[PDB]
Amino acid sequence: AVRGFLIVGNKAFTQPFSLNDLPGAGRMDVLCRCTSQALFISHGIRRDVEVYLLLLGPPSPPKSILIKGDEVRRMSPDERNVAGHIKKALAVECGKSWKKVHSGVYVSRKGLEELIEELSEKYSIIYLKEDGVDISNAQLPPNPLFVIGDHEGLTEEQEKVVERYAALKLSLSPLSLLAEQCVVIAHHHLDRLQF
Amino acid sequence: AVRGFLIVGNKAFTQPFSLNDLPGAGRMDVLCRCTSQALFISHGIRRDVEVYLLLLGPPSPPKSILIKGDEVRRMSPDERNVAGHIKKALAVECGKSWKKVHSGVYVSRKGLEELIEELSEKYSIIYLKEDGVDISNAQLPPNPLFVIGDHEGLTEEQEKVVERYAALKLSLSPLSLLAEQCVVIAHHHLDRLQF
Repeated sequence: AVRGFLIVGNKAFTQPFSLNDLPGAGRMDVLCRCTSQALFISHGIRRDVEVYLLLLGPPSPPKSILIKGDEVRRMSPDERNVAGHIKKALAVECGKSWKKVHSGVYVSRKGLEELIEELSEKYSIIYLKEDGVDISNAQLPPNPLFVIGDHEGLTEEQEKVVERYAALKLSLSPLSLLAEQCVVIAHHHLDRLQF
Repeated sequence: AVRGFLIVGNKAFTQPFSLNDLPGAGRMDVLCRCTSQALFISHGIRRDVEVYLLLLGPPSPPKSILIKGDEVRRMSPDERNVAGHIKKALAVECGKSWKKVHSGVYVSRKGLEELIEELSEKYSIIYLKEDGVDISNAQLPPNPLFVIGDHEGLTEEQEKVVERYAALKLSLSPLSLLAEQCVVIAHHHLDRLQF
């Protein structure tokens, strides 16, 4: 059983930015919170988790970041710490394939379609949206990857791409929630089944 | 129907602090994350929510902060923004009575005993802890206040204070979660009943 998350940051900056203004770097703060809630519990990191971030803001999009839970060595749940990792990744020259930035953090210039095609080899892709099938009326696959939009949500064209690969489109709440809330609630559903 | 959260920051600083190091201000970042997750959803602020933060760290404890979802303006879900509200509150001279800092944000020198006593007039107090009964084995009231410990949890003495007033002690997950994850899951339980 592995668990994955893909968070799509349409405005998120694609070069180093100020750690003192996360919302100013194309709402990088959203991506920080999703990463933190995907990885951390009280005793430490979920070692079966991977977090994939797609950053489509200026000035050099696309960039993708992979944070591998079983490989991270120095990370804490606060936004500034997570942003420091992202900032380092955005400084690195890279191509189409994953390039290691430091322990458990990789970067590449993969866009949405390349990334979703690759992930579908490892994960069953689940698109989380408010109007999906209720998650409790659904049978979850063993290796879910949850695709989640940012503070604005996926664009129409991006949804068409995701839905080409998505095994399920699922709702987790009667309300429209923050991206990182969907992360927490997804993990909760899975923890109930597992533990 | 109203919803309340009391987050107990046993180490959290009680005077203005540096905004670049939220964990270093006695795990102030935990308090910021819980406040954000208590208040925000994708459309904005939940107007039936109050967040109470109890800060017991140096140099001048106790101090407590009330943020009223129905009144607060100019708040955003990122930690640094919430930190900025707290830092303003921590600068205000106050006594035991709630003193207004700015719209929807009040500060006082109430400790745990005083807060619990006051809160018990408006809310049914629920203590969230990993070893309580599962939230599914309980009927929640229409006016829950959820008491949640910080990074390290409530002391035996503080638990004694809370149990004098608490209706229920409930677990919401088979794992030990971050404090703000408890906030999200508590909201999710209530949302599913309400909406």
